[PDB]
Amino acid sequence: ASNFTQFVLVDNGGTGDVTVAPSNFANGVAEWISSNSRSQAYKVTCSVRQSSAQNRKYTIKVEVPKVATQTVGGVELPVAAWRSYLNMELTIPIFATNSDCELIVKAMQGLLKDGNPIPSAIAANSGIY
Amino acid sequence: ASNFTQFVLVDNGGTGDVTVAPSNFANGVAEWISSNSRSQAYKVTCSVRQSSAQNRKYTIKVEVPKVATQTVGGVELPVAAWRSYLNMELTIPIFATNSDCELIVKAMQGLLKDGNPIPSAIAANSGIY
Amino acid sequence: ASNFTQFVLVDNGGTGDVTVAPSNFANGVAEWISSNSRSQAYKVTCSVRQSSAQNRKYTIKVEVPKVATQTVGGVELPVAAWRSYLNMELTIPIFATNSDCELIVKAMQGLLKDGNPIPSAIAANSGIY
Amino acid sequence: ASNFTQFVLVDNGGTGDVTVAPSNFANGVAEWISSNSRSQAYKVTCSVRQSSAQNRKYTIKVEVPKVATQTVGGVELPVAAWRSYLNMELTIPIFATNSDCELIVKAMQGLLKDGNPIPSAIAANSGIY
Amino acid sequence: ASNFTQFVLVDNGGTGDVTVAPSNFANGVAEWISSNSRSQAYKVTCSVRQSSAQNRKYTIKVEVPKVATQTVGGVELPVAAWRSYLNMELTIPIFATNSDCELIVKAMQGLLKDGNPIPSAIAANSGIY
Amino acid sequence: ASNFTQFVLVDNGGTGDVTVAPSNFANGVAEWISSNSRSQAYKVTCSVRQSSAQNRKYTIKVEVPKVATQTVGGVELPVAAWRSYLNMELTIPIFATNSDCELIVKAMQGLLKDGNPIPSAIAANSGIY
RNA sequence: CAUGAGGAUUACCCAUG
RNA sequence: CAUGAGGAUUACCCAUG
RNA sequence: UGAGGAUUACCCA
RNA sequence: UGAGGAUUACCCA
Repeated sequence: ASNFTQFVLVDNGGTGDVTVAPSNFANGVAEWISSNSRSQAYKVTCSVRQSSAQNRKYTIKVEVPKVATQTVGGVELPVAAWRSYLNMELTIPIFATNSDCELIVKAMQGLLKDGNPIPSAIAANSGIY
Repeated sequence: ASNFTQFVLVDNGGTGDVTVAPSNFANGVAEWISSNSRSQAYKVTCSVRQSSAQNRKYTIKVEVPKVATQTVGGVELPVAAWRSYLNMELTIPIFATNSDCELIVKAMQGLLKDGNPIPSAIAANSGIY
Repeated sequence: ASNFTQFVLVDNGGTGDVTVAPSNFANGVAEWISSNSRSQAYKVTCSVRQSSAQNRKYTIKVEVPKVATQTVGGVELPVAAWRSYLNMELTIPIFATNSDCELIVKAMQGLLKDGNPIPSAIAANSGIY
Repeated sequence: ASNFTQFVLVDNGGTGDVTVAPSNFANGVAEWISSNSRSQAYKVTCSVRQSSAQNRKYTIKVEVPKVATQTVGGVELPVAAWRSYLNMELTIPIFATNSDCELIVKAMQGLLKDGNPIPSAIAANSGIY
Repeated sequence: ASNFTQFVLVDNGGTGDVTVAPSNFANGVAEWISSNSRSQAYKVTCSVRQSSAQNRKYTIKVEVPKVATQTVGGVELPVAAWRSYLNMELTIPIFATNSDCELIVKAMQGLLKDGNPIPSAIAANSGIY
Repeated sequence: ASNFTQFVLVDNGGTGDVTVAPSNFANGVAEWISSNSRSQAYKVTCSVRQSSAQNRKYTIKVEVPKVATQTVGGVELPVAAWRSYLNMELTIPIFATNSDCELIVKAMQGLLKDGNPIPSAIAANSGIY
């Protein structure tokens, strides 16, 4: 095995799909980027640490860019108008079994499923009400 | 267009599904919890605010109970041994359109899609390798 | 759903019934008032807080007014001769299940049921003996 | 006209009813408890005093045991995990007549009547939303 | 029950209507935002407070943006060329009954009805004459 | 041509309508007063000024009185028990066309339309919830 | 290390304990 | 935050730890 | 308080 | 400027 593989970050039905690939593991931080100039790339990082005597903490970060072409010094450069940042930390007690962890994963998937409250608000630029 | 409704957090296909329902709205912070004691419940909270002049920021928190060897309705100490905490912060620049936000949501869905690195690692009590 | 609804605070068989309605939720304090000038209204407030790592505390307050018409500066104003205050705090351990909570509610209902000791003393301006 | 008699605190319609009986009268503070160990009993106390020149004040306290997974007659620690505390303070101006007081009692009954906001929220481990 | 809902701010028949939706209710300040880029959105805020012993005071604010596209360095962002700022404070004595408040509301609606002096002056970039 | 005319401030069908009429236009401040005792009259004032290089600013004020009769020493005078004070400022950039201004006006009318959040809260002596 | 509906130029910074 | 059969002009104040 | 100014829940006399 | 207070075209920081 080896779970450090490439995957589809943004799925648009096999056309214009943002796919991300392993690009670095320096300092225990797994990194993935899209085939772009480092300045316009989507970026995903992940790291696990034994945060406490009885806890493990996953730190996941995703960077979604808004690509643009900027003219600096009369020259065009590939760049990012702005970036959206997702920072998530997951703390799991060492007593959690694999089935307990599967439960956490499913919860996170259900949380963001199309049609549910939260993803609906985010996509509509509104709050929950 | 009220989106503060109950939804399925953990989907086990009809049987054993965990539904989470509206339970509090104090301070604009929406809360959903499962039908359990608060020590063993699945909890979800969400709020949005203008983090700065250039950004808006969604703060999403999830609490998942350790289920293996759990005693329903019992007193389980220490608390830190029986619960997992998910803390998500999503920063979005004010220039993001609904379309941009829809993409950001897809990115989050892709990150956690079944079979991808991150969720597979979490579910197996592993890191990246 | 949504439990923030109006209800009958004082029941006098559908005639002269004091009914109270949602009027404010600012700062996480749910408020209800009767259709009156803010100076002569019945008022009910409720708020929940995670008072401790292992406790939740409900703070409920009710204000019963004695309406009157006062002549100030040679002018008649709707006002309250005096007000009666009820302040109750309920501390529930996070380990209490829904059935445990139902038990608490029933206890509070039984405590105040017509004919029982306490409501009998209060209504007769006496103590318990 | 002695009103210090036993009464039904939790009514389950004949079967499983919790009766609470006189157990102490030290210092004019009336006490009622269920037929249990004092660590698992239902307790009720009540006293009245002239809080100030303009008011009288009833202090009512109730203790409700956590029943789910309870071991009858056993030693359950920590105490704070197995008990709920209700603390009620009722302030009544000396001008209140018996009629005024009867109304104040109805207000308290209405507040807790079955199906109303407050009790429904408490019973569901919820807040207002 | 709830009045912290979505509503039509600008009515243009049934199409091109500007709808503002709840977004935040932090610190007793309710906020509504229209959809899409926060940068080009309409904003409405409202709050009430006891300004003094006898008065309650509503503070309402509205922001009407002039939608435009900013281009700099060849990078274009959705922005607001400028904004129009509405700012109103309404003081109401606590002796006001619901009847009195309805009158106050009709006064405000009348002040701005089509054809009347003030809305006509504003709409025509004019003053009084 | 003139917009400094009489108009209906409060519309109650066709009878009991409150009409306000021009009374003064000193120092760029237009004033309207309802008929009868000045002491019990409704008042409306309006003025515009170049607040800065880019902005013009409207300042509008309305006074709703609570009609009452004052009696002192057996002498009765027509007075206002109290007054409700509306106070609004509207800032509009000089780049706003007549089209833009009409939009701003519709926004104000929409903000106060019957049934919408704000006018409903005010009319009910309530806040947002 | 812990906690923040703390911030960001985003594997880094602040406050608090 | 904790405790008071502490007070009130009642979502706020006092004493104590 | 202000027919006080705004980058708009901030700031000046 | 101020979800700053009013006896409301005044006044405070």
